Amino acid sequence: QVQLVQSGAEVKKPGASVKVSCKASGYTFTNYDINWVRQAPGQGLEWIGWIFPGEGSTKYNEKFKGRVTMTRDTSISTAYMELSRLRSDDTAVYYCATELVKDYYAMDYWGQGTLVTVSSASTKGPSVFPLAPSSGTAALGCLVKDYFPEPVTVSWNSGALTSGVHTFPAVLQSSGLYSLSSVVTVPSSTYICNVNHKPSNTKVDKRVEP
Amino acid sequence: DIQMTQSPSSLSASVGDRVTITCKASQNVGTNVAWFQQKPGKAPKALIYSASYRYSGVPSRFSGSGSGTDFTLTISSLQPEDFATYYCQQYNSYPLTFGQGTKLEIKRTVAAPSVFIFPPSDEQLKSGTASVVCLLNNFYPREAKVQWKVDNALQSGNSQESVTEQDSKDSTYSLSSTLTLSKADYEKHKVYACEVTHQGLSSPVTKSFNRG
Ligand SMILES: CCC(=O)N(c1ccccc1)C1(C(=O)OC)CCN(CCC(=O)NCCN)CC1
Repeated sequence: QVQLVQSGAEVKKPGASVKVSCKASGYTFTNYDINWVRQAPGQGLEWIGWIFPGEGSTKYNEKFKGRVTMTRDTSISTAYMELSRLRSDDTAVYYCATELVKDYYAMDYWGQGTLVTVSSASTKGPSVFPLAPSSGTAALGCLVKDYFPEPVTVSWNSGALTSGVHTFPAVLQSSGLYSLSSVVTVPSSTYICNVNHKPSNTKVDKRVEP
Repeated sequence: DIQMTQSPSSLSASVGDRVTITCKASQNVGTNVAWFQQKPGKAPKALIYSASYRYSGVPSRFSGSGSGTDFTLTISSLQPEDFATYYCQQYNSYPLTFGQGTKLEIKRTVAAPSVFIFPPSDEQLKSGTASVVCLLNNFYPREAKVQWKVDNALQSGNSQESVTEQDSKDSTYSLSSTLTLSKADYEKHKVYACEVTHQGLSSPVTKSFNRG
């Protein structure tokens, strides 16, 4: 079964470079171009280029001429995308993709996506602050403030409270750190938000109380 | 570059509705147009190539049409797993270019936002910062507006907002507008209020408190 596996997420500082890889299995690797597309947070799709693994020939979007290099390693069925002189807008999920025609159907195959975070910030766990209720139903939550990089997870009551929960998409503050709020509704008649930040190993259960 | 322009950027429909979505190229591109579907947090799934030919596994209710500069994607009977964003793309000339998305959302009855207000926590004031949060829970449609006031001085900047996706059980939206200021500036003012305006409300609604 055709599969394309991408390298793991990365954080880079402005001006650095990143080399994302895309390993192909399940088909003849030298017969089909590998295409790279990116999507910045909340935006659309932008095309970077393709490389033909048969001959190593390339074509790039002019918007990246001089910053992007695409190479192949046929022996291990891997295509690479190296983006140099990284800037803040370069923050996006990067996808590799190919398209084949077996049987008689054209089929498309995609990687799982590689998050490239360009930021002068450094890894930091979040500080969790309670959002206590203030007098038929009550609302409460947690303010997960000042963490880097993404992502942070929030659960309530160790996973028992899934109903009426709204965890908001994170916002990037001018300080380069992320923050999101997570809220829940409960009748006016305990409650603990479980916050975990894998990049900093920060795990904080905070009980909310009025 | 060839510009691909999609319209509308969003649309509210219902299951069974017949949805039509357009895509226009700044130059004639023959039949070399593709359509993609994408779910949030997932890679795109290719739907159409050569303007009208479906990819493997793409249900027949997805049909493509067009030639030259005007193109169309048609969903004959909208099914619940079809709510997603849809991109067209040309590949007649380089660089390959996409249009912006056409997000396809669930229509439902108007809902007024339940407005709540939270003060900065003491754990946060001991830390030296101040974060006040205005919550807008369960409303429809997505469009809304929140405005802050400290001692009835209208606030500009140092306030950011985040809107969740359509709830899986009631298709409603929720918003969090977060206003952030110095502990010094927070103590220096008395009453705080956030004004919420939403077409499901007959007049502006305001929740407020007094500390600092
Ligand atoms: C970056 C997006 C993109 O543009 N593409 C793409 C799409 C999905 C997955 C991977 C690549 C294609 C491209 O690069 O354009 C030439 C890949 C080839 N299809 C040709 C379809 C066809 O006609 N197939 C049958 C021919 N016998 C046109 C689009």
